[PDB]
Amino acid sequence: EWLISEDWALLQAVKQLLELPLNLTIVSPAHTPNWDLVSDVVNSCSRIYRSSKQCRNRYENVIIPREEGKSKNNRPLRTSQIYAQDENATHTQLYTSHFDLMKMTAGKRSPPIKHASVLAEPIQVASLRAERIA
Amino acid sequence: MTYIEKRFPEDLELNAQFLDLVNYVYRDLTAKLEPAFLSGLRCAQPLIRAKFFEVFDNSMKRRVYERLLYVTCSQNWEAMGNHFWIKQCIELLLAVCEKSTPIGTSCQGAMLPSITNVINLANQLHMLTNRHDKFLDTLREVKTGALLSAFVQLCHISTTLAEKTWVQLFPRLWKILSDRQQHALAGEISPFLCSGSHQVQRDCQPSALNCFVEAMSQCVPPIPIRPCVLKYLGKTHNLWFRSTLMLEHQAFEKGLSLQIKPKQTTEFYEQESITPPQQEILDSLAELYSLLQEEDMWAGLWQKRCKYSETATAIAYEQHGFFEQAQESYEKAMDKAKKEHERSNASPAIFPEYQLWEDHWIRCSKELNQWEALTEYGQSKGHINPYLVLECAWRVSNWTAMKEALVQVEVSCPKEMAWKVNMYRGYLAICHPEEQQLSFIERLVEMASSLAIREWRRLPHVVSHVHTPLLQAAQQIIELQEAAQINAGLQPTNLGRNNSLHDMKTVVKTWRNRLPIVSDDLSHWSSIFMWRQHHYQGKPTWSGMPSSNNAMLGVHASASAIIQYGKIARKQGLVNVALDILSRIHTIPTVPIVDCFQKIRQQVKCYLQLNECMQGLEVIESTNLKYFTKEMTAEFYALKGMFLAQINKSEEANKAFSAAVQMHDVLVKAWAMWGDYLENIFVKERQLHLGVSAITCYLHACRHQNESKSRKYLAKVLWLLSFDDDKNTLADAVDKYCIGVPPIQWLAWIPQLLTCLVGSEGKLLLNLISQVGRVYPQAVYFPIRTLYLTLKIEQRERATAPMWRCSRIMHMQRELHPTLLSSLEGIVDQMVWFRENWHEEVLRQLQQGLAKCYSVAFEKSGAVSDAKITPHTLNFVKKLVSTFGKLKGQFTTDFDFSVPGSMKLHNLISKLKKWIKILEAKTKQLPKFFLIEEKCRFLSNFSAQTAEVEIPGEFLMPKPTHYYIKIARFMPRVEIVQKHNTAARRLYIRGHNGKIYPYLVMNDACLTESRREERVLQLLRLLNPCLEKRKETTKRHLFFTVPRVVAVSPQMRLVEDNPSSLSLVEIYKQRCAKKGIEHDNPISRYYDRLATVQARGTQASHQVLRDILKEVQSNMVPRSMLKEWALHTFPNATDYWTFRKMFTIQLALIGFAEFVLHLNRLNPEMLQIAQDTGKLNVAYFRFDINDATGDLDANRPVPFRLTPNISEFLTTIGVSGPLTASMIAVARCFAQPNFKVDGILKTVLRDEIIAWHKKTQDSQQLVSLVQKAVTAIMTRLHNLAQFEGGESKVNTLVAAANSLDNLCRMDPAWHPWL
Amino acid sequence: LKPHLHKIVNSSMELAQTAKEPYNYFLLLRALFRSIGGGSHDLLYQEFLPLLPNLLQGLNMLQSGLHKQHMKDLFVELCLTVPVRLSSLLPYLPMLMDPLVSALNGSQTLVSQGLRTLELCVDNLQPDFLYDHIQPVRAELMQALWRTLRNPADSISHVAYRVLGKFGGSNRKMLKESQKLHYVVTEVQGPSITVEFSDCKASLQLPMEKAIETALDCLKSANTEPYYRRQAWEVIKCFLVAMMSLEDNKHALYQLLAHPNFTEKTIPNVIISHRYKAQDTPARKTFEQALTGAFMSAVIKDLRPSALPFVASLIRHYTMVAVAQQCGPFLLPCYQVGSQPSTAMFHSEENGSKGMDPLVLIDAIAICMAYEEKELCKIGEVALAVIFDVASIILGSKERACQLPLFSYIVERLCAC
Repeated sequence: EWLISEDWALLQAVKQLLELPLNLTIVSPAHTPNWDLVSDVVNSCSRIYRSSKQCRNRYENVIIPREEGKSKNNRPLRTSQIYAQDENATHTQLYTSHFDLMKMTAGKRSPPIKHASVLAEPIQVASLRAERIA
Repeated sequence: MTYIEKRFPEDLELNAQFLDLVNYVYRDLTAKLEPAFLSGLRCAQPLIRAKFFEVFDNSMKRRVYERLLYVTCSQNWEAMGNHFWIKQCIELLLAVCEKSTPIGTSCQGAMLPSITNVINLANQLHMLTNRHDKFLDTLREVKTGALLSAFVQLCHISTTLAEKTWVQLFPRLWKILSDRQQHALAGEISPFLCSGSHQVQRDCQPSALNCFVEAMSQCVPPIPIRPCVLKYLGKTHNLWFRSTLMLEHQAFEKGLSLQIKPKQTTEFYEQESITPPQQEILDSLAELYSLLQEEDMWAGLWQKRCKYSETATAIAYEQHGFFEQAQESYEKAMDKAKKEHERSNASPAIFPEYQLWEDHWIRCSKELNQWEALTEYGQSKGHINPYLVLECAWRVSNWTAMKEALVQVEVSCPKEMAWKVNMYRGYLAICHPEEQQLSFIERLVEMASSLAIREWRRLPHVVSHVHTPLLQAAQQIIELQEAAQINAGLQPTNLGRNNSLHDMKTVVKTWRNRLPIVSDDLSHWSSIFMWRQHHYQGKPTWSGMPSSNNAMLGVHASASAIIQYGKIARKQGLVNVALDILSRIHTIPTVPIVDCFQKIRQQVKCYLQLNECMQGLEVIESTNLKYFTKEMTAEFYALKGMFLAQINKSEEANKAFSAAVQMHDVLVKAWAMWGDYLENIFVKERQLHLGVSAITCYLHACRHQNESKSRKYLAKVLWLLSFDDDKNTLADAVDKYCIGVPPIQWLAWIPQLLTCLVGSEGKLLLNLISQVGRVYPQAVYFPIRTLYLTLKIEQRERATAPMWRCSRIMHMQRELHPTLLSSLEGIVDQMVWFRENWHEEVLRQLQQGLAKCYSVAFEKSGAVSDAKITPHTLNFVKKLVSTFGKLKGQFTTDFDFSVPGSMKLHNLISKLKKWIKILEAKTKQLPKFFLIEEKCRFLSNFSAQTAEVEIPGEFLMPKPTHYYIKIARFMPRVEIVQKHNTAARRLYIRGHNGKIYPYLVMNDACLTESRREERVLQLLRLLNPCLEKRKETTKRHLFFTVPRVVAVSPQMRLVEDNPSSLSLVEIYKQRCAKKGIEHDNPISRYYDRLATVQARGTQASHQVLRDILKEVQSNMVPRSMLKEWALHTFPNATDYWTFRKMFTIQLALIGFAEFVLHLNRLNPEMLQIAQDTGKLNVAYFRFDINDATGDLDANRPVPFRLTPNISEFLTTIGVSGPLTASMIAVARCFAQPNFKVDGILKTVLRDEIIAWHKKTQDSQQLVSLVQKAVTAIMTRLHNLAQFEGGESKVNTLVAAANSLDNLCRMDPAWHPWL
Repeated sequence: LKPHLHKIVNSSMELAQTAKEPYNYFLLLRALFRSIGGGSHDLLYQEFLPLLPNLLQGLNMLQSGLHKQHMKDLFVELCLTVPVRLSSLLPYLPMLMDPLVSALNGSQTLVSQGLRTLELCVDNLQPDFLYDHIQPVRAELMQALWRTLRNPADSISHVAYRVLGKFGGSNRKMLKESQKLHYVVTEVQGPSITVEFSDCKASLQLPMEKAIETALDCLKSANTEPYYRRQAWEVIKCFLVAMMSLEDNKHALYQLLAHPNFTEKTIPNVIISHRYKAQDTPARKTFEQALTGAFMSAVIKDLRPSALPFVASLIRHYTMVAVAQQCGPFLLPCYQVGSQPSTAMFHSEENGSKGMDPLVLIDAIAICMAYEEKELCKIGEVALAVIFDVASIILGSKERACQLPLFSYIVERLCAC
């Protein structure tokens, strides 16, 4: 269900925040990779968050094959071209569908939708004040 | 190597030998034991640490840049866990310093001079000389290596020393490096921060990364940092407020402003990019605000960047309630966006503005009790959201979706939200779809609590809204466990058992009282009440067959839950949802009659609070076909009477009240509404014999209710009093029917009681003051002292019936409590010793004169430079020399003033200025310290044995609580302090509870002036309570923070105080003394340049006024003084942020009070800010009323003070977020027709205007004039409380306040530049 | 035990007010409270009842003082655990709140006891009534509760959270007071030491205000490792030798100390008082802290062997400079024949007292005298004796040494304690 938006977001995050080779070759010891940072940045725009476990999983299982170019995916264009091409479709369609659905929900169900003593008469108004004491 | 430590850490020797071996090996790849080597560098035993560091220090070069690189790229700090490696960082860095140099410092100012130095400034002795030489030599050869070697040890043992040393050292090291290499290091710092090697330090409160970021923040060339990584750091390493401050600084310096987006994005061409830079910094900062629950700051940010107009209106609605409107505004926003997207591009820029509408539509929808709709949406046909279903489905009857909706949530593992899922498991465990044994719930609740505490440990140090969720959860966690116990009591073995029957009663009684507060959103209240309702529904099922009342107990519990939930719904204004919730009660077949009565009462209140008059009639008259319970028959009679009153019905409402009082007489609200109706009649066509009815009704109402919900009726009484004629029949009714109304109520109305007593025929009223004084001596004494002495002063300077009455009370209550009165007089008479020396006596009057004459100079601004001193100011100048006219001052002042006070105004002002300067400079030599023991006796000997006396001012506000604190001992010391217009002395009291309570003894002239300030303070004090009855006001913690002042004597009075409190002018004074000028230069430039422009035959013009403001702000009054002071005085980020937010919150109320109530203008010195807490209190506002007439108008250029030097400290977002929201919320609160805010003004202002009438010349004229004056308040309130297309006028006038076209033409004394 | 219970209570309370070791009376009071309670009683509680209004009030007053730490802990412990059942204690409920709040800020035992009592009363006190009686101190009670959750002892934090939950919405209801913020009042920094490198021949200046504060804390502490005590004293010694000038020779000292006007000329009657001191500026505050630490080092064993020979000569130098400033051929104007207790005497931001004034030594002596551990008095008296000895030696007669202004400050400062 994950879309190109998240893929490109996390790819660029790993590329440009950790300043690390795409193959995760640690050039210098101090700069180990951090996947919770990438998880946060990618969740910053995803419709639903996903654990850093899933972020690294997506990286390893898709992006690494996707980026290499020698994969047997008919020489893929890599996520950069797809992200550049699909500015509209996903962004517009997901949100428009959500808006239409919740408009229908707003329409749904319905557009929201004697006695011990009585009748002294008004002489009682003043006299009663004191008379009732006993 | 890695097995020896983890399961055998308790050793101290075996580890020692093992680490010795590890240390040896590194002297001879096998160099792969770095974890053990690093653990060795953090060993406790000093010798092992030194041995490790010895080799560690030879694995480098003897340079600073190399070692700074090593700690950032060539070393991995993940090896050590909760350690704080900055200690080793400091060691390594300092290791390169020289060691053979003799010690030295640059602090020549703190050096101790040599003995022979005195020459340069221009035989036992011999043995002493040589004995000194042989000590001086051995102290001469010491070398800094000693200090450096020892400093690091203290760093080791103490974390705080280490972190502060790092913060103070890293910036200094940065300057050592040349730019050629500073940039190289800075390039790789950012990689260092993001590295996952620091993940282990997440839960360490003083994280070694927190210290590092804090330290780098000070590097003199600002080190760059990605705007997105900062959000993550704030999230994890507890850098919340520092991260937000850094992002704000970048936003207001990099973008120079918000991406204000004046027009549509298709034409807003200045967008930085399709995913604009300088816009990620906006979104990350907005997300930080949203996390911190700083909803007002967040809204202030979104109302300044949004593209669509509709979103701004929805935010404004939602931020103040009206959820039904916010939902529809969001819906229309989405519709409008959709109709464009259907034929338009995505424009990724407005991603966040898109998801915002979805999130807030969810938020509004749930708080409206649309739970079923939310569940259906969450389980959408596609694009499903599971968390929403998990949150909502259990409130509704469904018990399957959440069962399903957990499995995918658990794998998602949203850490920092983990306690919620563990807690939620319990809900199914109890209300299982089929059943559960519920024995393991204890582990669930304990794990949830532990994880919640763990999360708490990572929030900022000072509690704020950010902590609200956890404190809110605690209750529902413990209620989960409580319901688990009851259900365990419902097992068939225990079901129906008396032991369980006891437990269920105990738990239901406990629940029926432990409730949230009105500041908790209706969603949270729904959570609690539905969770309870589930189990309440459980009991009737088993007891549904013995005349078992257990089923009746469950019925009562459920009905009460429903009714209370609907009641709170109504309290928040959502009458419709309240109507639905209450109407749900019909589904129950059997309900106690009292519950039906409560149901109809709530429904009829709903009808009243929105009209549906005929429904209100039917809902009442449809009941009691044969018999409802007897008591509430009055209740529906009173409700019908007030309905008939809302509509034009007159006499049937009177019959309704007569019936309502017919049986039991104790229904307070019936009396209240009958009195309201009678008063409405009596305001016109007096028919005064009818009038007694209103007073009788209000007094009856206050007889039963006590200590609160009564003050309004007392105000009505004291207002109706003024209508009484010579045949004072209203006084007769008061005497005949005020019997038994407790004296505790009257305390709030002491000053009004006295001022009415001093009037004609007050003798009849004197009974009540006698009654109160008999019961509350200390309360009425000091006011009586002051008033009696005021009459004595006036009638003497110009034995009388008012003084006769005052004495008749004082010497009457002397019979009682002689000891207490004697002690009070002893204190007061002793206090006279606090009089000031001649210097202060002169300076107070000089300050008063300077203010008085600058007022005129502004009044003559734009006119002759040769303006002349007014007769009043000249009379004051004459009095100066008369009272004072030591040799040099006595000589000089008497020729520089008095009659010479005539002639050119602007030369007298300069002479006054230099005289002020010289005298104030001479005051420096005065002692700053003196004791009680000397020059005064009786105070020192004071102790609780003599007599019990409350802390001065405890009686300023009645309270049913005892709450009273006695004096225990006056401290042996009192301090002389500077102040705005005096140098009043300070003394420290110690209460019986052991706390200190500093106090200021201030002496002032012009008593009639001074007695209005406490009147306005009384009004503020009496208004504060209403701020606690509304959600919108409680949410933001709004209060007026009036200090405590008591009128000891007409000439002087006591006032509470706290050290560290200072006024803006004081900060200006500090930063001005920091430079080679004095504080009066701004006004000097203003007036001199205006005069020079004038001298060319040119009248004052708007443009030159703006020019002078701009230039004086540019050169001598830069706008950053306030922010820079706040920066250097709060170098800790959390303190800075909380101080700033409290500052803004208080300033909002200050401005609102100044405007709505037509108060005096707020000068700089008039405002006092508490450095310790950031609270604000004013230097005694007073109603602004014209001398010529009491029309009560205040039409100054700017409605309230918002000087630029304040605005820049608050920044643009603050001035448009919290301030506007707070002002609108307050205005909405007071506008309530429920609160009789009428009387609380129609009494205070009736008192006030008499002060004007007395200073310049007592019938229905006064009534009419106060009636007029109050309508000014009413108009200036209503005309900023209503909601419309322009959501509030506040938008207009807050913009007016900061506009240059309204500040530059303000009185320069008012310091519009500061 | 029924009879003369009143005696053992009241007489013990009265007598404890005056004795060189009041500890034992409160100890046995604790023992009595423990024994008499815990259901070992039917009539003992009835006998105890009338003692409550006096005993409880007395303990509430007692715990509010400034007693030594263990004494305060004992007071708060005594005030809680009073042998009374939960009910019938209501009338006196308000007067144990402050002890309860003090407990939550004490040691782990006190915190646990306080939380125990708070929960105990919360469970059965009809929250409306309990809140009515908790209103007076809520502002501080809630701060203490919120602070406990940070306690590392999870056994404390869990109970604290359960308590916070047991309150309804009251656990967060608006506090009438905000939390106290920290702030810096001085716009100037503390002293610094030179450290230099060969790298670009630059030099570095670093501060030690906090460093010396921590060293002083370590010396004050009752359980610091002796190695760290030695390190702290080394830091203090190096700082003190850094903050003085070592310029003059033998002759320059001899030719001045032997000058006339040191024995023959009169001594002006220049009063000096701390009532004209402006403020403890950082340069003076840190200096006083360092000197107090040095005194705490001479008294403490295993540092005494090296501290005393140093502190004695420090006094012998401070007195020499102080007198040379206010006597002899070249006195300063602030000690001129006609002068008042001016602020010029003491180091101030605007009026640097010609460097650092030696008078700080007297403030250090006064502070060490007033410290909790009276053992410091034995070194304070030594210091005073040395000062008098040196002054008399150089001035030629003890009577002359008594007239020197410094002693006018000495008497006032010491009496101020």
